[PDB]
Amino acid sequence: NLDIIGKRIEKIKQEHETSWHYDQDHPYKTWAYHGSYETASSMVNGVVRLLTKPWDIIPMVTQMAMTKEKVDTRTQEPKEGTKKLMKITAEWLWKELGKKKTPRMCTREEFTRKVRSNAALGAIKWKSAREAVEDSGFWELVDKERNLHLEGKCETCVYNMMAIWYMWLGARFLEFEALGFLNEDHWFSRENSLSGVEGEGLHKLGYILRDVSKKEGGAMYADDTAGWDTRITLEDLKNEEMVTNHMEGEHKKLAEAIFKLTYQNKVVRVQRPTTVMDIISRRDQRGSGQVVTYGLNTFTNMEAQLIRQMEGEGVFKSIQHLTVTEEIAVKNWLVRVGRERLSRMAISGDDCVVKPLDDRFASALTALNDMGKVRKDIQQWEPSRGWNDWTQVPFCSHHFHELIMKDGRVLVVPCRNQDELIGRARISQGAGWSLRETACLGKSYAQMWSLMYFHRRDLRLAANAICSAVPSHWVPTSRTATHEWMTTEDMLTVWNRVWIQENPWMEDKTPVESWEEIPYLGKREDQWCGSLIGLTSRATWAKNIQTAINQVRSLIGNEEYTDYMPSMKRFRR
Ligand SMILES: CC(=O)Nc1ccc(Nc2ccccc2)cc1
Ligand SMILES: [Cl-]
Ligand SMILES: [Zn+2]
Ligand SMILES: [Zn+2]
Repeated sequence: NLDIIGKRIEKIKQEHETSWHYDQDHPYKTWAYHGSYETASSMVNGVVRLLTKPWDIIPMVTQMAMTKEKVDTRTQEPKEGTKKLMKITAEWLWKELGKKKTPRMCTREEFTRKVRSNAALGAIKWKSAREAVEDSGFWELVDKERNLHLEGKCETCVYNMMAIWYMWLGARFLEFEALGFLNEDHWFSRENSLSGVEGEGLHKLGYILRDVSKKEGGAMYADDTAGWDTRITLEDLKNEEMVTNHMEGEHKKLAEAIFKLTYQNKVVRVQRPTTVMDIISRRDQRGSGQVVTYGLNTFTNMEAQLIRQMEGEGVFKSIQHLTVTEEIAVKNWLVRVGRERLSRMAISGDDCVVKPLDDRFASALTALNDMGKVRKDIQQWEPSRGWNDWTQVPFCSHHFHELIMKDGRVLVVPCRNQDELIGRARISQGAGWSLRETACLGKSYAQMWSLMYFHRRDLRLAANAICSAVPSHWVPTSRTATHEWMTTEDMLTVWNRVWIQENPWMEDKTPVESWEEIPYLGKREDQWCGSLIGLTSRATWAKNIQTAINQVRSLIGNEEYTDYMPSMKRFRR
């Protein structure tokens, strides 16, 4: 307890001893309270909204721009059989993930390059992050903390809740130095992990699900856990910590301290309107950096789903206790079929798709519920609803269509309801956006639509309009998946590289010569997925699109523009 968190608590108190009140009205039940002390809406993208006028009267789009009691829950201890299944499975999984990879420290050099390239390091004397890393003063702060971690102690690694937990850059760097290798060296790639998809773009994911569908077995299951991060047990944190068993020297001690001090024993500051800063502490739940959180969520989800598969296949009879011969059976299953079973899955952090050996999986719920990974929007003991067609499975907020080109070649394309796509592109995060920076964010969305959602009539038209309205040489940006659309290269050349040249599922490498060779969904399928084709509002928009393009060009001013509309049949004279 305070033997590990006390110093951080003392430092904060001393910096506010002029306001330190132990409020007895404090709401926290499951978070430990220590004391208090005296102490960001969405903006509309005008370039995208002016070029999507028909959506101005669709509430599912317009209401997206307008505007915890789950974290203060507790997770019961799993049973002895459950804790044994998890320990055996976790030990085996870190060894498999580590067969072709070497754990290693990430460096000041690597960390500084990431900060000077703008990435959500989730950080809070110095203005921007770029100021700290260019100041030898900061690194002495990092050194002090670092030598403290080697000492087995922590002073400044404190979470700030807003459910994203920001930390100071120094604490982030240290986290990155010890555990960044998981992401930087692609431990959760489909190559290294078999069930992972780390570094797979949206253009990959449908082909991966179609490959899982080719396996013999039951339905495809895609059960979402309710508030996954709140359901991470101290047992899960212990099993994740076993990656340090694969490390040596300094690195091992440094990683052991991140897990011990900042993951298994957290200090958090939360804003309460009642304005008193509450310094609360808890040992369980996930609160790490987003990138580390993604890799460890993928790890613990892969472990949980292999255990659900073992339950369905009858590898163990009861979670209450594993017999000695059940342990050797579990071990032997992993060694014998573990890799083949990992391949029957697609796992992206807390999101999974599983094609088990058969449908006994649907009612194999005792380990899943006892690990605390309770399914969303279904009764605790009701059997899972499976999907019979890989094209109807949800994954990473998408579904996937099989689309046949006029020349016979097969595209597997990502898709989601079109209101969600338009509504997101109409939103910008942050202050001080110039008109040029707003235009370049609109161009980023347009180019993403050309590459990923070209098969949606409305998005190919709106993408071409936005690209026509923004000066041709202005570079797409985003302050906030492999992002092939972030480029000033011709989008037809990028489309060819992504969908033909580099696509391992396309045997014929004949390049496409024009956008007219690139197909759409069926007209009726496009409407099912939210297209406005067939409405009067949409027909007037499409017919008059040059007038909308010219409105935005007039606002931006005398610049160099390209007309992309004649790349579409209906504007080709
Ligand atoms: C390029 C292209 O195919 N555009 C297109 C196709 C059909 C409609 N209209 C419509 C749709 C579905 C059902 C009844 C009418 C409008 C535009
Ligand atoms: Cl189905
Ligand atoms: Zn620390
Ligand atoms: Zn669709």
